[PDB]
Amino acid sequence: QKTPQIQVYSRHPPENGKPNILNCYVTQFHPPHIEIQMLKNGKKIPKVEMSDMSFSKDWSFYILAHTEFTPTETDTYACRVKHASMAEPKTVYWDRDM
Amino acid sequence: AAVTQSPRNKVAVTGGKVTLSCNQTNNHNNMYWYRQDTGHGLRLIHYSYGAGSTEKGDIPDGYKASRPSQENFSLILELATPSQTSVYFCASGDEGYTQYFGPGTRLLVLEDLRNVTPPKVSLFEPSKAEISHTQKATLVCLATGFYPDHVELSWWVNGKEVHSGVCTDPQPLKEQPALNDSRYSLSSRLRVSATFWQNPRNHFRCQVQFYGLSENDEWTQDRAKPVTQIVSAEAWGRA
Amino acid sequence: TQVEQSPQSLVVRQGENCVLQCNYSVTPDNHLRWFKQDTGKGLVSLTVLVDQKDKTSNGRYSATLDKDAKHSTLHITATLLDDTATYICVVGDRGSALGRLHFGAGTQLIVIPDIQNPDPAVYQLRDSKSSDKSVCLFTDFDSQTNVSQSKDSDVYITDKCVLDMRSMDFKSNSAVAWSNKFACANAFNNSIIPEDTFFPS
Amino acid sequence: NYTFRCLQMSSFANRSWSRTDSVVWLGDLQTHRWSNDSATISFTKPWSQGKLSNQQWEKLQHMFQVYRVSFTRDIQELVKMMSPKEDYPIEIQLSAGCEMYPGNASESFLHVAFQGKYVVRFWGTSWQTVPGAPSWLDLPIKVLNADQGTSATVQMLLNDTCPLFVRGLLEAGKSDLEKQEKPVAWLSSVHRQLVCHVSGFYPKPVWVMWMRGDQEQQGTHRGDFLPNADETWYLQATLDVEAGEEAGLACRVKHSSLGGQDIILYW
Ligand SMILES: *[C@@H]1O[C@H](CO[C@@H]2O[C@@H](C)[C@@H](O)[C@@H](O)[C@@H]2O)[C@@H](O[C@@H]2O[C@H](CO)[C@@H](O[C@@H]3O[C@H](CO[C@H]4O[C@H](CO)[C@@H](O)[C@H](O)[C@@H]4O)[C@@H](O)[C@H](O[C@H]4O[C@H](CO)[C@@H](O)[C@H](O)[C@@H]4O)[C@@H]3O)[C@H](O)[C@H]2NC(C)=O)[C@H](O)[C@H]1NC(C)=O
Ligand SMILES: CCCCCCCCCCCCCC[C@@H](O)[C@@H](O)[C@@H](N)CO[C@H]1O[C@H](CO)[C@H](O)[C@H](O)[C@H]1O
Ligand SMILES: CCCCCCCCCCCCCCCC(=O)O
Ligand SMILES: *[C@@H]1O[C@H](CO)[C@@H](O)[C@H](O)[C@H]1NC(C)=O
Ligand SMILES: *[C@@H]1O[C@H](CO)[C@@H](O)[C@H](O)[C@H]1NC(C)=O
Repeated sequence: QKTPQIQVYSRHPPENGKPNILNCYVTQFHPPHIEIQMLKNGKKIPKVEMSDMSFSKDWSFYILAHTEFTPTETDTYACRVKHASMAEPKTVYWDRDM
Repeated sequence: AAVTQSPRNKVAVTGGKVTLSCNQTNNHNNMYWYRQDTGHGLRLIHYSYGAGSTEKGDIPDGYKASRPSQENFSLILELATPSQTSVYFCASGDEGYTQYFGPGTRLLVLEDLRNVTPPKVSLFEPSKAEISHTQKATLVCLATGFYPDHVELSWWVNGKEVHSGVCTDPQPLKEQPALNDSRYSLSSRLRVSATFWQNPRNHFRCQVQFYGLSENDEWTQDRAKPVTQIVSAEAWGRA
Repeated sequence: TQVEQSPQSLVVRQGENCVLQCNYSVTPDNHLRWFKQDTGKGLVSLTVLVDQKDKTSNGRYSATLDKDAKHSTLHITATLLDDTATYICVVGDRGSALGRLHFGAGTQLIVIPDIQNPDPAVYQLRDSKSSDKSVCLFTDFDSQTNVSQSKDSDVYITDKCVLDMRSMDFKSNSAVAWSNKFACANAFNNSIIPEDTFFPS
Repeated sequence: NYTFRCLQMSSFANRSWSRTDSVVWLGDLQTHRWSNDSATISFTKPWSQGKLSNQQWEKLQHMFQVYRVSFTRDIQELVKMMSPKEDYPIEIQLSAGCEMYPGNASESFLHVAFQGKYVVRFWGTSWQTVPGAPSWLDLPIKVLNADQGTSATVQMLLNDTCPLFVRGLLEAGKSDLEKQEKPVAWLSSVHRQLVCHVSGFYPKPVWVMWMRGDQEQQGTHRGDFLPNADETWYLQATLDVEAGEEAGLACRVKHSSLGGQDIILYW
């Protein structure tokens, strides 16, 4: 069993009001059964795109969730991940820089 | 690469425990139990990949299986039923694709054993008219009054079973074609050269192996217990 | 039912050839085996075909397999009496022990024997331990003759049956009739027997 | 000098339930996918069929379709053969394909992993375990090697069909493989840790440094390559600094898309 590492980052440079895409990259986990949700202000974002699952040279899995988003002053975004390896869901929040 | 089964033939009552066994000295890891029913092909009941493993096959309902060792794989009918009347084949194999088949085991499951009866055997001696007209002598043997129909009729000459010159009826015929559990009769012929029959040192013998009750089957009737037995008739040659 | 055989049964005179069919839907198809089951006995292997377009022989038995068509035939050249049997088709879906075998129902061959020199007769045989009881034996008739069931129920007549004295290369049909209630001249009244039958005595 | 990869992932939860999902890469670009739900392999590029005819692809796809069903049952049967030694949940992973070298040259691989641990490979004319593998696999190996039909096919796939096919792809997908997309960069911060973000660049090789004048700040910590959805890449370089020491600092970025004119962002 292996823990997932999560990384939240935007496609284009973050400007308030301007449309964009928010990527969430989940890696180095085993087994491959995983639940991923991208959050806005706590609430689950409805139309989230998921890449096909794959794995690296060390047989550990990875996957890329992404979704359109428009960053603001007020709104915070996040990526929540449930896995058999972890006791409760892990949430990393978007840094506002990435 | 040989395989053996036991019993080769079995009569059982509904509700009885019946156990079919299969021995293999091949050191084959894998063993298989099938049943053949006129109409279908062989269908897999259970199988085993080594001592201690047993797997459900295609039609496993009603059969428990047992692999105590590498050599023996058993099929257990805990509560026998009429639907389990069949011919049961056993087979073994190594890591490759071949399965080496056993000789088969016939099982008849009856509703009740009340009508079970062994045969009377008669041996009828060659006609002098036949001896002179053809230079050949036809012995004829006659198993009668037996139920159920599980019998093996064999011919023996000076203690050694003869196959050449034999014919046995394909199926036994009913004494009482009307009745539900009628008794049967079965004929067989052995034809030899007239000089072989005229030689008075040739001992001819017709033997009927009757399969019936085990020594652990209950018997509430007055008559002799109709057990799995041999009945035979015998004749010497004469010039 | 992923393995079908044709014909279901067939009757042929000794000496004739015959082709047995086997078509299957099994996937994948590693190999195809033809078995031979004598009445009563178990499974004797004849051949195993393993290639996309394969052919084999085993004396008088020869066979083919086309895996694109998913079809196999078994030819028997110059049938003999011993060929009277059921012929089973079996497809294995792996080339290892991991696979399952899918069995066909079987084609039932029956071979009529070739009686060269008939000499039809009805003899009377006597019991060894008890002279009073006896049987009437109808023997030496060619395979054109059909032995008919008994007119009476208290009289018993068996069906015909062929023996083979292998050391003399001699075959003969025979049938037995008997009754407690009866004589051998009147025993086979109900069968259309040869008009030149030899009732002795 | 490209590498072709067929990654297969198979989960067996219990004796009845299972699933097998594949994906196919050529370098860092996805060329195929094959979900458990799909009965047929899906292209993820226009050029994914390569230089194969439609009828060649059909006979190849049908081989895989049949393999996938056969693969599942065989694993399930190998669990029965080994039990109680092993039982579910079981996670088998394959990695197969070939690497392409200039001229005629190529090597083929087929590596199998059990519960995330490389244990078996196809090599020469047979399956064999690797160093580290537990010794119980010896029986599974013995059984798989009995299947002389499977060996001949896998040999043909590794030796011929794969290296041939990949040459088809390389010619057929030149413009996508040799594509040049430009990075976009931006600055930010969180002692203080400045961060230089770069994104949208292809291919993967890129140079990213913090600078004061012509002097490379050797404190620069380079991050990992993270993928964007549009088949480009992302990468950030961070540098620790004293508060109020951000003046004079610039992020310089070189990439083959830019052609001489490098991106420089000043603070
Ligand atoms: C496909 O390519 C195979 C090799 O390619 C590698 O494996 C594939 C799957 C990919 O991973 C690819 O990227 C790799 O490059 C090729 O395998 C070769 O097959 C031949 C025979 O078919 C093998 O020859 C036999 O070798 C044994 C002994 O070999 C040992 O020692 C050598 C050291 O030199 C080691 O490298 C091996 O691993 C072995 O441990 C011989 O004893 C044997 O000789 C006997 O039989 C021949 C007749 O066939 C007689 O001439 C002799 O007198 C003997 O009676 C064989 O010669 C060869 O080992 C094997 N190579 C490797 C590297 O394993 C395969 O044939 C190709 N298949 C097709 C269909 O094209
Ligand atoms: C718990 C045990 C861990 C097991 C690890 C083993 C890893 C090996 C996994 C790859 C094995 C290959 C799987 C498929 C193979 O076994 C066959 O089932 C498949 N190739 C079908 O083969 C049959 O059909 C073929 C025609 O395409 C041939 O006729 C072949 O002979 C036949 O077996
Ligand atoms: C070129 C597109 C292929 C897509 C599907 C590939 C996923 C499986 C990769 C592993 C191949 C294993 C080879 C075994 C073949 C066989 O035994 O028939
Ligand atoms: C097998 O596992 C699946 C998913 O983990 C579950 O939904 C299913 O109920 C299980 N089946 C059995 C027969 O236990
Ligand atoms: C995967 O596909 C097979 C048939 O292709 C199906 O029987 C099985 O239930 C599928 N499993 C899941 C979890 O979807």
